[PDB]
Amino acid sequence: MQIFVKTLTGKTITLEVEPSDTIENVKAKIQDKEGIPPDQQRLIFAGKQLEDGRTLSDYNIQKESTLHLVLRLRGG
Amino acid sequence: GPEVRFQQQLEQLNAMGFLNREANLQALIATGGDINAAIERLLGS
Repeated sequence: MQIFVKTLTGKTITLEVEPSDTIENVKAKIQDKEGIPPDQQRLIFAGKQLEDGRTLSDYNIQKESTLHLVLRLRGG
Repeated sequence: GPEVRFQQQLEQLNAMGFLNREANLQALIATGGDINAAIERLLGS
């Protein structure tokens, strides 16, 4: 299945995923494709944090769905 | 004036689910309009 990751919004990208795959592996796919450590990342589902819930199947996240990705630079 | 930056940044925050203009204003005024130091405040600091 496939979702619309909104990286701070403005940049909307499709990401291919399986529902049973871990949100740990989703953080790793973001980290290794975009070159950014997971501590800087936060996943925002309509103001709710995605945390301790395990997979896209656990939350019933599905397809063409608009998950926000907050990322934090250590100043600049 | 630069108030247009702050205003449009309240809407970039609205898209993420920060559905309040006044908290978003105070979070940006606390920095000078740096939005990444504003977002962490809206997360709880």
